[PDB]
Amino acid sequence: SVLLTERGDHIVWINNSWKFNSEEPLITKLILSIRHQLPKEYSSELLCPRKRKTVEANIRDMLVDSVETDTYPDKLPFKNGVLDLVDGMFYSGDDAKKYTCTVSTGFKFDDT
Amino acid sequence: RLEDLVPDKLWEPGFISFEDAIKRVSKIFINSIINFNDLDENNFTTVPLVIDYVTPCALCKKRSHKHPHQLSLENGAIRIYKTGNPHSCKVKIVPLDGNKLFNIAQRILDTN
Amino acid sequence: MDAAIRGNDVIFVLKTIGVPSACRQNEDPRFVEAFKCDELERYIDNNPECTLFESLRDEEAYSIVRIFMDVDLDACLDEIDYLTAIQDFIIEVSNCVARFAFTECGAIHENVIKSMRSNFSLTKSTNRDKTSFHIIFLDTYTTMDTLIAMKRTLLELSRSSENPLTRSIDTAVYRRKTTLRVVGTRKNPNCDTIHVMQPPHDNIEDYLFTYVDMNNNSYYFSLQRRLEDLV
Amino acid sequence: MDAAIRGNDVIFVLKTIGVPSACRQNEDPRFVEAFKCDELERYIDNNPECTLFESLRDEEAYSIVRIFMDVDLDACLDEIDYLTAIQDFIIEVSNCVARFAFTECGAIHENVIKSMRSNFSLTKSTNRDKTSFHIIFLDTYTTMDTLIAMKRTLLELSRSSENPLTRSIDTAVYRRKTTLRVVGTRKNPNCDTIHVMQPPHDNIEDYLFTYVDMNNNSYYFSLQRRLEDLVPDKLWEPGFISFEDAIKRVSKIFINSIINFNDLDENNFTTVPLVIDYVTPCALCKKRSHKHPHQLSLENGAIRIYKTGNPHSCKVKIVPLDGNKLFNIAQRILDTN
Amino acid sequence: MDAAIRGNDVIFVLKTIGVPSACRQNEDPRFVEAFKCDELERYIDNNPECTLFESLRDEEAYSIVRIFMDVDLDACLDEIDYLTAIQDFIIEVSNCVARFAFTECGAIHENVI
Ligand SMILES: Nc1ncnc2c1ncn2[C@@H]1O[C@H](COP(=O)(O)OP(=O)(O)OP(=O)(O)O)[C@@H](O)[C@H]1O
Repeated sequence: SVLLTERGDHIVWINNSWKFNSEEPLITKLILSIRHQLPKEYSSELLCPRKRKTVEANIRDMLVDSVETDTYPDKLPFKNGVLDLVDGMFYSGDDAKKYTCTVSTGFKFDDT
Repeated sequence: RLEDLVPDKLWEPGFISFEDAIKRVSKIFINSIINFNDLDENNFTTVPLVIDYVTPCALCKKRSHKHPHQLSLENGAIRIYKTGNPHSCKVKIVPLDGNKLFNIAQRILDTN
Repeated sequence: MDAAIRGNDVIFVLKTIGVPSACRQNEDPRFVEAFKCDELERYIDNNPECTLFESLRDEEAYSIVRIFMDVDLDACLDEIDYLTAIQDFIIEVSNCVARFAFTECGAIHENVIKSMRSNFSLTKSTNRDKTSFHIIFLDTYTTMDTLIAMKRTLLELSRSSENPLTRSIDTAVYRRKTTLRVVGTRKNPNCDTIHVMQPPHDNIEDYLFTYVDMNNNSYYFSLQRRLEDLV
Repeated sequence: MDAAIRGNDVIFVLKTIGVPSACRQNEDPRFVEAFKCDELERYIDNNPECTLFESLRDEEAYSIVRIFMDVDLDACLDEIDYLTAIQDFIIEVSNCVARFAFTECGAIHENVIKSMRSNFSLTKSTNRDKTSFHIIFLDTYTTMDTLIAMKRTLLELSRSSENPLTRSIDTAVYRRKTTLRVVGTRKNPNCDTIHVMQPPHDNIEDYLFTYVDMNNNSYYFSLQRRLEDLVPDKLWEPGFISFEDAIKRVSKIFINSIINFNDLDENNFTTVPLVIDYVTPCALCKKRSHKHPHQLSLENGAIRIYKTGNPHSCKVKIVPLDGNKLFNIAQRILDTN
Repeated sequence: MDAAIRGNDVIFVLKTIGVPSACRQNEDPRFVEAFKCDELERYIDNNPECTLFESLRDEEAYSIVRIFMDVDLDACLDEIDYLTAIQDFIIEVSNCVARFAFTECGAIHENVI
């Protein structure tokens, strides 16, 4: 979910978008959003702000190798997913995540 | 099996340790419990607590009580009620879910 | 948005808990019947011992139901604390539903708050040992699918409070094709406890959550997404 | 006390947690054992995982104990700074105990305050998950009964204090036949966290609240009356707000005028109905008039304003009294404009 | 179906109501003890004022137990009315277990009674 870019910034994955901020780290937001997908005995430790800061600090010391972004030249990224161009299908969530798309059109995609 | 019977137990994971839960209960009764050594994780809902009334009861503000109190577990909270005449003493509830300030933040964000 | 969807004056009731599904679809008079507001009163008067279980007639045709909750606290509460408890109960409940109606339902927050705290109908059990009631918000209309989705956040609220009334919220009633006991009837032929109305509401039209009557002060909201994309 | 009747130097040690009371009186060697300072040390060394729980021999025999206290440094605060907390902690704790001594014990305030701030001992739990350490002042001796009476005063301090340490005081340890874990031993045969000593004190005879050795530079005091004579405080709970500030807030809510404002004092405000006339519609129910007047009631630290007769006819308003100490300071500073 | 579910002749008794959780697992002889039927009779006779409490030793392993009921009537009742009350109580309770067994457990209703 968290990745390191070549320029030294950290990109996170929330709201189905590879958003990133150099001034406001969204790692704590991601932790508090993902707290629902853990066993019941692990959730209670994700409430103290001190504990979330500790988790963020522990995460920051594990990203060693850089990752390059925007490698796929036939994908159009929207705000709520990436629309493929080979067959016209549109992905969202975890599907439109392996393609590390940074920029976006700025508006949501409505299939109707 | 139990999965189709009820998704409920007497102490589910995620709850605090039993000793901590009793410690919270012990601080509500300002006086000292006499038969404290009769409590464990398996009979605390049946053993009546015989409080010693040196100071007025912290719950009903009365000088003394006729009958011992008794714990009960409902919806993840140890309700404290008095046996005998139920209207003599009011009702106090001991939460055991998690952080309180997190609840404050949730309920302040709730009002929009 | 035709005429028939802005009104529902037909009541579908049961007569015994645990009616098998086969009897329900066949709609045999022996177990299920249709009723009106006036006819329901006559039936209760003529049968001072009968048992009825209000429920939805058809799901996919009409999901429009009022907002209702159930409370069951196994402890008596004195009058002054009961009043104080019900003030905090409404403030927390009205806010929590309004937040959900604004974040995942695309509705306006303040309209929901005003429509709930203004006119609400409260019942009262005849039992003395425990305090139970059925709070039905009179001017808040939504689909049953919304209540099913709302079940999670309501459960979190009930487990995260200190007020005894809001902590004893029955969150298990919110399911598919639910049943709510009508006021003035027993639960089984062996029980002796019934629910009684409260002032200022006297008409029985204010205690059936299937009665839909969209007036000038009512509000409507529901999900834009469906229950299959919400994995 | 003096020295002639200083038998309170032995150590009653309990082996298991939750020892049945039917065996303590019989003094079963499998549960209890008498020891001295030197023998206790050797018994600790030869058994590495032994658990010992220090306790009193008999209440009616030797009730004099050291003033001992427990603090559980916990919660999620990032400012966990140790030294300034402990030194500040020993200040307010010192004041209230001396203040209680001069009120209900007839002891010199400066003599008590000098002895307790002079010398003290301190331990520490190595468990990083939550910190919990005992504090034992050495040169303050008193009976156990006054500690039970002081329980209410200590709890009130914890609610309206500044430091997290004094906010999380554990007053439940003051009871009949209290048990304090000896330094350097486990709690249960499974957990490995033990209480480690702190410098410069090292010997064990200063880490026990039963080992009493009154030298010439010590102070002693106790209760004068008997324990079964305490009278509770008045309806007001000295610790929050002066009486006149509470009523003016109450009068602020009522738009009308209190005809019987004057007859309310620090003791009759919970029984005198507030007979108010309604020149304007009632500030609570927005109604013309009412059949019965309003009353006051103090529960949990608030004033519940309601009306008798048919309480469901009028809504219930709650008046708070904050309860903090520095917030009153801020309110007063902003008052002066 | 094996011997373990066809046989259980070990008895686990307590020594004080409310044993600590940290001591029951380690099976400290000062709080708990496992006994056989013959040795149990000797122990209760050995100690004039012992206090035992029977319990299940391992729940998830051997969950098979008999049927038991407890009655606590705080009112003096004469022997003749005691005799006539006990059978109708037995008649009633046997109907309760049999009714559920045929409804939810699938047991033979007449064989239950
Ligand atoms: N109300 C009470 N009545 C009787 N015993 C009590 C009561 N409250 C606490 N105790 C006893 O006090 C002991 C304190 O154990 P606890 O888990 O708090 O240890 P701790 O945090 O390491 O600190 P310490 O043992 O020094 O208090 C409990 O194990 C129990 O035996």
